[PDB]
Amino acid sequence: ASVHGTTYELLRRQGIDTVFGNPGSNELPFLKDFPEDFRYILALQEACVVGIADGYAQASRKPAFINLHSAAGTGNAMGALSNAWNSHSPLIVTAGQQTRAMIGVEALLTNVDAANLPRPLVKWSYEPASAAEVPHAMSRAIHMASMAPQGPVYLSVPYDDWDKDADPQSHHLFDRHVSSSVRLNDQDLDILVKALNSASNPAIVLGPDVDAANANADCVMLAERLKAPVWVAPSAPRCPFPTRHPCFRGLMPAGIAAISQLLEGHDVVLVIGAPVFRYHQYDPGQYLKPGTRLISVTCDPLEAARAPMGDAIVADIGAMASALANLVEESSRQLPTAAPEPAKVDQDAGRLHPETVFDTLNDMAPENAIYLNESTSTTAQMWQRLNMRNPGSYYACAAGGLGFALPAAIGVQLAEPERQVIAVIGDGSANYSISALWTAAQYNIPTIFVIMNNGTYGALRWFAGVLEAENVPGLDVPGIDFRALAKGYGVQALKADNLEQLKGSLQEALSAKGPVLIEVSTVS
Amino acid sequence: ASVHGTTYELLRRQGIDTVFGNPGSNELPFLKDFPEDFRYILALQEACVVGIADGYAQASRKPAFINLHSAAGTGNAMGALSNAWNSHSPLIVTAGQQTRAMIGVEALLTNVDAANLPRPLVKWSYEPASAAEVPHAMSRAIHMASMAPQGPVYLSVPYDDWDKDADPQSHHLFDRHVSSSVRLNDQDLDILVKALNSASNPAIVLGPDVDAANANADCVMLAERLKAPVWVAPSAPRCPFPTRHPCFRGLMPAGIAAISQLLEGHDVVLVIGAPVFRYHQYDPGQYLKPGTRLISVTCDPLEAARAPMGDAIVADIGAMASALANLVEESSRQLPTAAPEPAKVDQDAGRLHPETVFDTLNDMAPENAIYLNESTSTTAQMWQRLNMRNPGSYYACAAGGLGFALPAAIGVQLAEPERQVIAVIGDGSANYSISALWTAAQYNIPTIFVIMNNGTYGALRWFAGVLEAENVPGLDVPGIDFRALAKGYGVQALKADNLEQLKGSLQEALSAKGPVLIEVSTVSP
Amino acid sequence: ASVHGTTYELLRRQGIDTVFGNPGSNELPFLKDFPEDFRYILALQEACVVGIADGYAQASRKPAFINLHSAAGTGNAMGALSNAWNSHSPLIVTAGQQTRAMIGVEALLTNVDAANLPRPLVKWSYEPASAAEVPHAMSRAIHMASMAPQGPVYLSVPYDDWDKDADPQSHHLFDRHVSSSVRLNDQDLDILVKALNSASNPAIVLGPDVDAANANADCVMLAERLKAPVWVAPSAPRCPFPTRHPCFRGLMPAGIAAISQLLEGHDVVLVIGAPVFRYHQYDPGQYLKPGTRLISVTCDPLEAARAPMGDAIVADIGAMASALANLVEESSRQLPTAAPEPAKVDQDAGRLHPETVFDTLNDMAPENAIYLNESTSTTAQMWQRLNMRNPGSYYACAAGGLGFALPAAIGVQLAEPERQVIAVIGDGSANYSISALWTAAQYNIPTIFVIMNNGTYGALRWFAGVLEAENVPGLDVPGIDFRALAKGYGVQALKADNLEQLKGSLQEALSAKGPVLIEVSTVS
Ligand SMILES: Cc1ncc(C[n+]2csc(CCOP(=O)(O)OP(=O)(O)O)c2C)c(N)n1
Ligand SMILES: Cc1ncc(C[n+]2csc(CCOP(=O)(O)OP(=O)(O)O)c2C)c(N)n1
Ligand SMILES: Cc1ncc(C[n+]2csc(CCOP(=O)(O)OP(=O)(O)O)c2C)c(N)n1
Ligand SMILES: [Ca+2]
Ligand SMILES: [Ca+2]
Ligand SMILES: [Ca+2]
Ligand SMILES: [Mg+2]
Repeated sequence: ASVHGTTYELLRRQGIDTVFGNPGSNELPFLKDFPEDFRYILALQEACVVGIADGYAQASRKPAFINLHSAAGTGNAMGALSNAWNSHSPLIVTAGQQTRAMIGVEALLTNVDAANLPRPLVKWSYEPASAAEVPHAMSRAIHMASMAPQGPVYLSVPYDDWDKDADPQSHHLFDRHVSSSVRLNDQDLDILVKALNSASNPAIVLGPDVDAANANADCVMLAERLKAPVWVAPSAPRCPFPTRHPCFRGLMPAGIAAISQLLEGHDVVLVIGAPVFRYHQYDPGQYLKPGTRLISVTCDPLEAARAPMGDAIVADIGAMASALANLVEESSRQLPTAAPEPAKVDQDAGRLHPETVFDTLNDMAPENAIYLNESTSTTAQMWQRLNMRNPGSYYACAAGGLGFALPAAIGVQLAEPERQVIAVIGDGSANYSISALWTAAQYNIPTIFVIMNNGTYGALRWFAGVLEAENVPGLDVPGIDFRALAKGYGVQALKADNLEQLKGSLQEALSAKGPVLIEVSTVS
Repeated sequence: ASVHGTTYELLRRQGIDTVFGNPGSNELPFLKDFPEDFRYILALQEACVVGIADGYAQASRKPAFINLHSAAGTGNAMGALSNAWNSHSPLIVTAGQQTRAMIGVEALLTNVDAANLPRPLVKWSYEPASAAEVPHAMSRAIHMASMAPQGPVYLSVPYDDWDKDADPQSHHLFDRHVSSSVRLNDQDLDILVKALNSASNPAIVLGPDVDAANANADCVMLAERLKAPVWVAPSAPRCPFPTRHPCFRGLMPAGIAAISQLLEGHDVVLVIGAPVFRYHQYDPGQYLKPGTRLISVTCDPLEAARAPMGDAIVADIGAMASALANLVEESSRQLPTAAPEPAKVDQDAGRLHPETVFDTLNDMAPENAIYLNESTSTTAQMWQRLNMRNPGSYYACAAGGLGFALPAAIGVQLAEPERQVIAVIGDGSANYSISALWTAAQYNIPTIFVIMNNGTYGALRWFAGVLEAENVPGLDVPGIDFRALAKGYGVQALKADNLEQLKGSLQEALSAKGPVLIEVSTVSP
Repeated sequence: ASVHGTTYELLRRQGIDTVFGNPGSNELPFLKDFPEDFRYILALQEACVVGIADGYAQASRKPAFINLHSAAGTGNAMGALSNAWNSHSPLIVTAGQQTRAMIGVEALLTNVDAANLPRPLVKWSYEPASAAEVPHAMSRAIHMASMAPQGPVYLSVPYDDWDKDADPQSHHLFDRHVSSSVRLNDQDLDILVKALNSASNPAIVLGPDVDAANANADCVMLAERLKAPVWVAPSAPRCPFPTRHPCFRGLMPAGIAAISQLLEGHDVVLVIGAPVFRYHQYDPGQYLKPGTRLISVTCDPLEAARAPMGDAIVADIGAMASALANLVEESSRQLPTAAPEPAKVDQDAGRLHPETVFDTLNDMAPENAIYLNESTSTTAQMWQRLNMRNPGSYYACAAGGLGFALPAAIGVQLAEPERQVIAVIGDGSANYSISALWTAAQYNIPTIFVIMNNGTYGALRWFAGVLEAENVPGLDVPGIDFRALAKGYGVQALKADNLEQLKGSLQEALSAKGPVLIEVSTVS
């Protein structure tokens, strides 16, 4: 059989049946005779390709397969790869290389030093030394992406390899099962469980790997047993806990001092599936107060090594959450009281306050809606105001790289055609991957895009205000017509200048047949 | 003085007065107190930032300075950087890093292993070990970008460094003059000149570094003296020669066999300012036919090393072109035989043949117009049908990475406000960096964008055919309304469905005072 | 406190008390005021420094701390690092950098692009962005080296950092405990155990990570329960099983076809703590023969991904071995019968056959002796003739890089003062790290070095025969006097041109209280 045929067999055997791509000549010999059982999702720029794939992978909890064009295409996607690294997204990124005979002379489209291009943003990066090695290399990519801690990988393939003969011993690859579903040994796990049982005032902090593992329900049981308040770790890329459950306490501020203060008085803090911690703002202070001990369960050795405090256990989040939830004692302590619902903010007939927008989404959106956040200046409000009962309900750019949410929302909606996806996106952020709108239109993926238009890079303006930095250029983005941009790519567009228009647009969008963009006039 | 003050002084003293950027929090400490003698050019996505800066650098023939946001911003620009590497564009790329106190924990926005991120697409990548070193690092970046062979460099700076004290000895950096304007020693140069004078049937091949060096006029004189046919090297990022001058033979096809055939019978082939060669399609054959020797003059040791044939000389293209032009003897040989005229393809009343588009542009555009090309299936015809007689009249993505021409056209037009820029871009290519349109509107940069809309990735459909490849997905791009995209970003838009609308649209565009986009309905392949 | 004092405090708190180094001016600010609770072990060249630390780490089963001089010193050690990578040795490699103020001008002894220098042979490689970060970076280094899969790490430190003020919050690093002692979840472990219980003809293959984990005894119990033959995986850097135990079947040949033939008719092959597989010679064929299924337990995701056949589980070897050993049922099958004793080779009164050397060693050496192998051409014979009953009894260069055995034997002897270390090295290999001898002399480390002098690169000469390769230069190394070399570095030296002198030299050597080298005239 050919490398071509063997590789598609390996993919399908390993559960992959979709290719997210933007095509090129180095990739045609891979894409020719495209298997009918495979689906190809085209996007018009590679940041969009990767972002869609990323949303798909994250929501589906399985690897996604990407096909890019040489160095230029790979390059266009490297911002998106920065997010994917930080979210542990299992992405198999393949790029076409020139024919081996023309690599030496560096003909046009030659990916020079190809494996180094995507570093340091990939778990594994590789170009095979012969055509017959390609299926084995593809097998390595699949598993490296899929093993804890999950993340993106890179495979570069000379386009003349595909038509060559595959090693018949490659059949050994098709059905390999590789597991990293592991948990702490019995002896040490017992020691951990006793420490949890003995805590007089425990707290739990959850990160994105909990939602990726679908460990949310186990985490709920664990919290209910320990009678423990539950926080989301800072700079949250996903939502790992029902936000109206009694133990929930919200999103932790991304600051060193703020967090040690929040945790003051808690004798044991159990962190699951988070870096410790993804701080952001300068907020110097104590990592922890005396009296607080921290214990981290992470799937990522890199996270365990760099935590500035606490003990760490490196293991699968699914396996560990389930074990803990089922082993700890039911504490007789009082179950935490649910946090008070957010207070309504006075809204005039002027421009919308973000608080108003989120309140209104909460009232109108389905219970199983999925939200995406690319409105940096309104994240705190969004966390306080949306009731997210179910797993897989929130995605935001894990590395802070703009250009994630608009394409990722399309990927998520493809992964979950039964759950209404709603992407809330700043006017500044909307532009980075604006062409992804075309894929929603073309593939009939009915994502709803809510553009928060305040004419500025608002978070930046605020920060500038905090540093008392004057004469900063480039903070204002006037003069974009988002309804026209939507029409450009074939997506239905609506506008909302006040709350009542917001209500009507959301009503129309929820019921519309295709994707819908709503441009919302908000206050800076 | 602060690192901030010292850095800005270094920059102005080294001739930089423009920052192309898309700002972020790590860069705020650098952008604050923005000096009145600098201008900032904002663009909405980093591929656009770098593309605009790239066009500006190439047309102005001077380094351009860029400021991006950490890893994500840098990442978003790495396609553009791929082109800049191949074009030898002198781009100084700076990106903000987390405050040093928070790098260890890898706080959000931390550029991990920052210097490795843009490798291998940069001549130099670095993060300084202390705040006081920033100015020195910046100086290294300026000179690494500017020395032959020019190209992009990268510097990562922790945002807390800017307010720190700068080494007082930094002042020695301000007026540093570094030169690589060098040519072959007299002895060996004379041997080269003798070889040219002795050749019975010399041929000249010119690459983009000729136009970068503004050596075009010197190459014209060289070609005339030797009465030599002049090619442009394949996959041309620039135009190094007047395309209707009698020596001009055309753009070489990017094929090994094709090129060796074109050079058949030429005893000495002189290549100047090109890789040998930037082939593309698979065209197996001889690199050179027997009886033909090749001598390459390149500014780039990497090009000299990888050439599969020929002698090479690594030197400044400007200095070598000038010396050779003035040293070689005047041959009494006959000039090359006149090239035929391109056919006027019959045009019905419907969608436009690209040949029609190019013939019309060439009839209506000013003699000093500057074209950009990201209409990939139409390149051959474009080169056959446009008379480009002046230096700096053509730019195309040097690494074949789409998303170059649209922003680059804005930067070129910014660099040359007296010459009308006309960017010819396929409907597929138009999307990669569509948001650059906003920069043209906001700063009122009057670039003309001609979108060739055939509804497909035409060059890919063609290659799929040649390869006889069936059931290739993803080659069609229906359903994009470029007039609405234009409106979206505040750019005037026109539509041209036939020849008469094309003429009328171009006439209005050429008169217009701001940027203008024309969507042209072209024939489908 | 200073970065210096805070860093030594971290070191001691994390169990480190020994520094293996070859000093330089960038390192003097670190080495000054050397704590009284630490010892420094000097060697004269950096490949020796690392080899010795490597032997020490592997034997002690704990990380080893190393301090080298900038780029040149690091560079001299990079062959030693190749071996340490392949053996998963937990080595913390520190190197001094120029003072921060001079790095930009690239003063002499600046380590340029320092973190890239030891790539790709280290798990983590880093230069801190500030002095106050050094302790934290050291903590990262300690934990990245020590987490499964263990391996070498690199940390570069500008020499001016040590006298600067530390971060007061560094104290949170001192007592961090980081575990990767994990095993497969109960449900999937039960499935694995069932497969093993149900197999009709199992086989077990053990690699070096078994010996690293001190899982040998659990593996013995597992083999005994399952009544299964036990191989050692090819290219063995350690001995994971008692070699005269009845299940033991020896070292597998390092070939694809040789291995599938060995495993033919074994329905389930369980591999533990080995790559799958470290083949060497070209020996094309089937990875497995039909009817064999393979299950790999590895501590290393990179091993699991690259196996061309079988299933894998990525987990701690110690935890998994112990679990399986205690869960599997006692098979009714008959316990495998021990391998026949090695036949005595005809030995005349001249130069020694290697077979004769090993029998003599085996007959004279103490039961708890530890051997090291750097005699490539006699590896097979060695495994068959040395009775090794105990764990930690064998070390050979895991990446095949010469220069390991001599210094590593010194490290091992330092780690195991009550066990006699005997290094068997070829006259060719002896030279690569000859100066390590001095360290043994200076610290009175009583290793025994047996040099097998045949005046040629025997393995190469042989290979050349199988390649039918004529006119290969550089295969012969005549004219080396190893006794004078030993004397050169202060080590007592003996000779053995025949069996009789071999016996007497060995008796002397074993009695010796200091190091002893024995030059032995072997055939070929
Ligand atoms: C790819 C990328 N480029 C630049 C930045 C820097 N940055 C972070 S937030 C921000 C402003 C976002 O604007 P908008 O989407 O309007 O959100 P708002 O602040 O207005 O709520 C910018 C420019 C980034 N994080 N990622
Ligand atoms: C960033 C990037 N992505 C993908 C490609 C592969 N590619 C090269 S030409 C081409 C088609 C371009 O189509 P269009 O711009 O419409 O011009 P046409 O081919 O129709 O003349 C594609 C997809 C590329 N060169 N660069
Ligand atoms: C650092 C290094 N250099 C070169 C080699 C290649 N090599 C492997 S074995 C060998 C010869 C070893 O001979 P000797 O140590 O005398 O033992 P013999 O082969 O004679 O049994 C060589 C050169 C290597 N493995 N490592
Ligand atoms: Ca905004
Ligand atoms: Ca097209
Ligand atoms: Ca030998
Ligand atoms: Mg890189």
